[PDB]
Amino acid sequence: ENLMQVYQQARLSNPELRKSAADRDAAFEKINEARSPLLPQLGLGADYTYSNGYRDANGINSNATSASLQLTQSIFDMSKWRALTLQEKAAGIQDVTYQTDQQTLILNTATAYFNVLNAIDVLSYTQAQKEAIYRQLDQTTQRFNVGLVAITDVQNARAQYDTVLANELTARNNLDNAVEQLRQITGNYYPELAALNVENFKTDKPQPVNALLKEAEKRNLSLLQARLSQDLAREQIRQAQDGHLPTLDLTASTGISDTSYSGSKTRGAAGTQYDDSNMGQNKVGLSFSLPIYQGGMVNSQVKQAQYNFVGASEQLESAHRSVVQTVRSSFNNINASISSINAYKQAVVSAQSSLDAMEAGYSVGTSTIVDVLDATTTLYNAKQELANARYNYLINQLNIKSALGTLNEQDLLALNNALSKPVSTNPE
Amino acid sequence: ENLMQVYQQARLSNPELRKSAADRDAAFEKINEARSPLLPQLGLGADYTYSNGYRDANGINSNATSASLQLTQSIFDMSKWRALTLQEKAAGIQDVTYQTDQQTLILNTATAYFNVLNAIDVLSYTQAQKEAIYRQLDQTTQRFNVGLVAITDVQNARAQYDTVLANELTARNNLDNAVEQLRQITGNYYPELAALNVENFKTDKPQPVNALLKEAEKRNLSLLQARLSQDLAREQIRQAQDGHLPTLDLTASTGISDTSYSGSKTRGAAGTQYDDSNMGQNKVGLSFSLPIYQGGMVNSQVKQAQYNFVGASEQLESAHRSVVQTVRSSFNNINASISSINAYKQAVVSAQSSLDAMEAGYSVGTSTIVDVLDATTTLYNAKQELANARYNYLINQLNIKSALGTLNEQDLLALNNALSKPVSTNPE
Amino acid sequence: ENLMQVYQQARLSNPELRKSAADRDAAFEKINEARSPLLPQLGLGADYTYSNGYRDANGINSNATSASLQLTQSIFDMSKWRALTLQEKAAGIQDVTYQTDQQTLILNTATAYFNVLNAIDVLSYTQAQKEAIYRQLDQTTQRFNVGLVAITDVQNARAQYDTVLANELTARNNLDNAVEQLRQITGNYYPELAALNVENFKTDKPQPVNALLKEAEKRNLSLLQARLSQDLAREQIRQAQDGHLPTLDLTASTGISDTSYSGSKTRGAAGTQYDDSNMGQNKVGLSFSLPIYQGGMVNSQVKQAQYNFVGASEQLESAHRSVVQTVRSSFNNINASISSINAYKQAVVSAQSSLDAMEAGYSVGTSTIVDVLDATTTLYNAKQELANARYNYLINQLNIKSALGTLNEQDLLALNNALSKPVSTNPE
Ligand SMILES: [Cl-]
Ligand SMILES: [Cl-]
Ligand SMILES: [Cl-]
Ligand code: NA
Repeated sequence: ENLMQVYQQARLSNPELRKSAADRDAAFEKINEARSPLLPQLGLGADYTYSNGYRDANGINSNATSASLQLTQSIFDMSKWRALTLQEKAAGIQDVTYQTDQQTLILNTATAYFNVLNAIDVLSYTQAQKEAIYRQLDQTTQRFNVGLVAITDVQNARAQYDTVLANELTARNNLDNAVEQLRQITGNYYPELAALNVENFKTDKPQPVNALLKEAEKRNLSLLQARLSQDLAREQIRQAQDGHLPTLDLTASTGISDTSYSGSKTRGAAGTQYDDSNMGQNKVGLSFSLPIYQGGMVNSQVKQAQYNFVGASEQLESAHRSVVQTVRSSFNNINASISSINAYKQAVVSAQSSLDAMEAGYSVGTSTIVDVLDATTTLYNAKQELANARYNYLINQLNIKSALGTLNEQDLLALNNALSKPVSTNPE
Repeated sequence: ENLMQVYQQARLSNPELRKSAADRDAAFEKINEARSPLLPQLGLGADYTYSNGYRDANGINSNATSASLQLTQSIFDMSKWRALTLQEKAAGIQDVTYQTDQQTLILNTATAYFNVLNAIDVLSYTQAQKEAIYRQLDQTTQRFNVGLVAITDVQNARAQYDTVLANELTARNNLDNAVEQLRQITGNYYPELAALNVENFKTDKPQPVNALLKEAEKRNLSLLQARLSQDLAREQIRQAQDGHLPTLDLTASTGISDTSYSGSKTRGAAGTQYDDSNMGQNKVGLSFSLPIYQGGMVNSQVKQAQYNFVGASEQLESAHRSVVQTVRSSFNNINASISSINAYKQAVVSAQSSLDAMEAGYSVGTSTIVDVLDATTTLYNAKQELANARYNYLINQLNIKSALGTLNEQDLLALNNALSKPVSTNPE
Repeated sequence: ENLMQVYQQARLSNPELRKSAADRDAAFEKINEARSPLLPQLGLGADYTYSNGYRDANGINSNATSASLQLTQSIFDMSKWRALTLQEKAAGIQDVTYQTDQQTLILNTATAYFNVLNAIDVLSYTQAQKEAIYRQLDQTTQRFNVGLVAITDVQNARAQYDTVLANELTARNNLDNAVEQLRQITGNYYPELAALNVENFKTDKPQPVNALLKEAEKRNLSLLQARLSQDLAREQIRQAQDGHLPTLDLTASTGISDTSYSGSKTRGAAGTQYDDSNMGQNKVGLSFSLPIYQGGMVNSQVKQAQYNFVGASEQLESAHRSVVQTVRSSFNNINASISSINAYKQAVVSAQSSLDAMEAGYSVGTSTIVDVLDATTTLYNAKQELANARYNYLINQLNIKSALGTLNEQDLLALNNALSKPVSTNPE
């Protein structure tokens, strides 16, 4: 499949993004439990108590049993509101997080994908370089069988041949481990991916750094949270201060209670005291409570809440310094990426001709084998460097998008285009 | 000492593994505090209170003093149990952790040990390459003193000589800092370690990836915790639900209370009210409590508990995707490791011969010094690469063991064998 | 500006160090809230309750309203003290942290600064090496226009020229991103910084490792906290044990309460019961409470507190093994740094001569272009390696100071001296 398909297969199964989802869901569901306390609280009670006096109470025993139905209602309790508010701001922050986590699934899938591609290039270029050092090998031998070149010419091309093999060895191990990477992110294994279409490839000067910086300054998901979080630090200052406000609660209830006495001092005296009482009651009331002074606590708290607010602020600064540095760097790099794709595109030609000469010359005694084998090594580097440069350019784009905090499923389509030629991921 | 000894000296002192032990110990000891609440709670109270009426109560004062001995016992409180259970599942997870931390002391000690070894190799091979570029140096000089070679031949071998020195310099600094590494992990310094016995060295094709994967899928300590932890998430769902259940506690007590009145309204009225009371009481009772409705709280909690359960699940998927990627990579690498040890074992020969030629040729004006100094550099790389490949093979074995979650003191013995020749760790 | 100025401009704005400050401030301000509970707790209450009997209580209703002014005072409550103490020890640890965070602003600013310097060197040395491969290029062309050199001589110098360009490209991108680094730490952009004065440069053998180790063993901020934190672990053991001690609190209050009855059974009976009661009361008292047995809880806790104390101990060991490894490494590195500055200072000469030969020879057909272009590449490496070695030496000094835990604004001045020549940070 291609980038845009491999992505979607992951967006519906990546355990990391889902875990992040479930974390946002809990965060919001919690807003309920937060408001919960502002609502009616109904409970049922019932007791049974056997008493037994033993001094002036001697000879007096009793069996009472009650069962009330109590209800509570907050009339004015600032902290109970504060809490609800804060749980909401928290869910909000958790959301900005989930979004950030969504962007990461993109950058990481795209990167993982172009690693399996660059992995393939390295292998192919290593097989081309091997096949070359082989022709050159086979040839120094013929030229040596007619005494037109020392034995060293054959011993040299053999040595550099064995060496390329040790590489082709690992270059193939990497294409493998690069697919295990993709597998883990997307959850799948791919027989083939759509390779970068080198003909239709074109770089594109990036927006001026200034425009980039200014949108990121208003969209970068990281900066956004430092903002939300600073707000939350302020909201908490208020919370601390509520410790000074008074509260008004309402209570209501209806209960029955049946008591029965027994014992010495019960048999006689009468006085209608020890008669079995069977009470019934209905109640409603208001409770006002106001802190007057609590050992300095409420202020020590309000101060702390403010220092923590300063901290939240310093972190906002950091977030911003970071969103800046990330933007300028991403700008610099994408440019240097385009600039490098050119230099190497070039070097791959100057090295191709030079190799063609050395080879041609070697065949008529004008060029040394060392010159050939070195021209060969030079070409197959410029070749990989160029291949590599292209992938970094593609990624650097995604980086700027992410630094702006606007990296999405679309940016992943714009790239799904420069892809085309279906190549195998298996090193057969 | 050797690997198997250096390990044991660390297993009894590594501050990280011990810190992890103490963490498992606390975790289990806590299971007590968790059950604690399900047992009898006995306390002693005693008060003294001076009252002083001031309205209809004016002229009525009192001095009362009490002292009860209370006891509480949970009869049916689901959450109290739930708690115990959860504290147990927690200790369990903490155990799986400790085990994981035990494996790491192995892998890290073995690795730290083979780094001091590979560090030694780099130093030796750098000293051999220096001693070579010296002979070749001393020689281009004699050949130059008989005008058989330009001055450049001596200036070239000198330059490349100074360069090897700049290396031998750092290669020796690394053998040092490589020993500081081992020191930190084992707590000791070693004058010498058992070096890899290159003659008896043999690679061993690893188990099919499929078998590997399947055992890891049932032993990998990481995958194990994702399982334990997912269970815990479920256990917590139940816990949330317990908020709906009612509870039944039993209370018992025996207390005395002596009150004495005094004042205006006390001098006369009598009525046997203001007579000094000296009460005695014994009580036992049951208390039933049942939530009827708590502002939606209990469900908002049960929902949250479930979302968190989803998260626990997604992480189990991550654990698994990881155990897979780790097994398959470890398999790939160990193979590539064996495959590489061969290629380099080979290249060390093809490069040995080619160097012997260049040298032989240079001595009879047939080969250039550049050709000699380059053949020299080529040999002493293939030599190190091979040396290095062997160590990685050894480690890659330990890795697969770790991915399976069965890496133990034995696997550290199997390797203690390919060791032998006691080499110094000091670069004299 | 120079290092010592760039530093001060950051020390008054670095959002990370400020955030750390605010964290230490809260930590100390909290010591109040910790002591808070040991002081008088004054509150105001007032209720209103309408009762309505409905069985034996039928026909009896009431309207009562109260309003007390309560005060509480801890007489002897160990845990309330313990808490204050612990909050103090915590602020203490938070302080050692802030200090550590202060050192880091130094090391990081110095490093960010010397990276912008080494970044400049790499660019300059790459421009010198480019200007060289250009002269040599232009020359092989003239030598080629007189059939005195094959076409390959011009094709070779061209290829290696394009290659240096691909580098000069990135070396300039790095000087940029190296300035973004400084910007983020200091908050500023610098047109120019004081470059290392290469003439007045001299290395200085570091104190013996033993003296270094012994001071660090008594000043290293990291080892210090492991100590503070181990103490705190002990303090928490005591805290656990306080769960066995009894507590003595004092209460005091003055409240009024006005009750008024009404209803069927109220109209008549009289008996002076249903008359409106208007009570007044003043109270003071002592409350003694002593745990007798709490399901094993208090011990399960004291045990845990001890296992955690073992952990705190193991970590102290880790801290120490680390302070050791850090000192020894810094010692080793600064030495190897001095030793390396020498080897490269040397190699820059042996490579300078050899290049001068090759060039001289090439001009009279005695030396090959490949020999020239390689002597050129060899020189402009030893040159950078030397430049680089110097910077590492400077840093390694700062590292040892830090390992001792005495790195300060002064050490940043001693270095501000080896600086001088104002160089631009812009790659014009
Ligand atoms: Cl207060
Ligand atoms: Cl509910
Ligand atoms: Cl106990
Ligand atoms: Na694979």
